Amino acid sequence: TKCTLKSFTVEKGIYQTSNFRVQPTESIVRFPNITNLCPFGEVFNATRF
Amino acid sequence: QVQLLESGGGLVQPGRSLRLSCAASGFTFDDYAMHWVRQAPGKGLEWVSGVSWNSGTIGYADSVKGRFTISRDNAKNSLYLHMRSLRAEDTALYYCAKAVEMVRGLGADPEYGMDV
Repeated sequence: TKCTLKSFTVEKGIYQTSNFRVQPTESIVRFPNITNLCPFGEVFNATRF
Repeated sequence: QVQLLESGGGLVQPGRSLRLSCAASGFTFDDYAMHWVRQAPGKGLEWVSGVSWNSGTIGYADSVKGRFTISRDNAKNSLYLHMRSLRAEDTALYYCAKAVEMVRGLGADPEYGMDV
């Protein structure tokens, strides 16, 4: 308040001072089921070439 | 329909190299195994070789292992088997067959139950 009113003497009353603001804790990402599965058995996990 | 056209042999004097070709249809080439199985006229069938979805060839028969060389042309659905020193044991009807089993027949490629 002293640096808001720019004074070293503050009289009885009520003075808005600042802005209370909550912060975000963590991030969240979502997307439906994969359904993009690959047959690595053909591509990578192959026994006999 | 299905009609597998294999050829490449004929008036072949022994001691020369060729490339027998089988063309196949009715399926997907680079995901099904085409197998060479020989059968001489008057003689029973005998397995030669194979090629799979991963081009997974395996081997050749009793006394022919090594002289043959198996290669595939996946796009135009062609199978070329190299012919070296074709004699009375090495000459036959080089049937090309397809196994019914799908991917990962288990580890081995689909090579059993080839009724077509």
